[PDB]
Amino acid sequence: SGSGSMEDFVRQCFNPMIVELAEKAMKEYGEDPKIETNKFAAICTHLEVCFMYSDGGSKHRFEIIEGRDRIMAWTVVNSICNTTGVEKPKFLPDLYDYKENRFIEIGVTRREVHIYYLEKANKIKSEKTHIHIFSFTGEEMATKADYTLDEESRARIKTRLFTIRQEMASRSLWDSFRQSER
Ligand SMILES: O=C(NCc1ccc(O)cc1)c1cc(O)c(=O)c2c(O)c(O)ccc2c1
Ligand SMILES: [Mg+2]
Ligand SMILES: [Mn+2]
Repeated sequence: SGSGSMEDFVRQCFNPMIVELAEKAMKEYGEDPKIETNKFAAICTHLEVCFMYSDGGSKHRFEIIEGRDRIMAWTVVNSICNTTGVEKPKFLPDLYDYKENRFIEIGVTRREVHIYYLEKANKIKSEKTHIHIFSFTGEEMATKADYTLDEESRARIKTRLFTIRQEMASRSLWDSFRQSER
């Protein structure tokens, strides 16, 4: 699903650390980034958003969980759960917010935001993990309308996603990418 031109886009658009992590994640489930080029882009976009989000607040406001190998990710999670007393989640979240003492699940979707927010709530069971969804169109949605970051940090994620959409569109990759979400 997708072109070799989309592979070229991914390698040009995203920094090498994100690209390496994405290639590893895909190969871990027996998929080839040179074939599932759309999924390649989507994974890179989610990783980038998670990292941008973590740089959004104060110094070390957030611990990053996404992008870590599974042992280190759960080490981080178990340590925080042990230290703050918050409930152990059933699945790895993406961040932990020290200010608000909650885990965060980040979603990035090419579909409608309410649909994805609801899918996340169904998978999540923690009932205390906070969900924040972004789209490429500018939509944005969070649990209890609590958007965690200030407007300037969020606008800037939203702008980055916009930019990605536009550059894809100029390359005639957007339609394929848009429809490819599962
Ligand atoms: O599906 C996941 N892994 C398996 C897999 C990887 C690569 C492939 O090519 C095919 C399957 C996965 C794992 C995760 O740890 C997440 O953490 C995750 C996430 O935050 C999200 O906001 C959205 C999806 C997420 C999805
Ligand atoms: Mg994650
Ligand atoms: Mn996520």
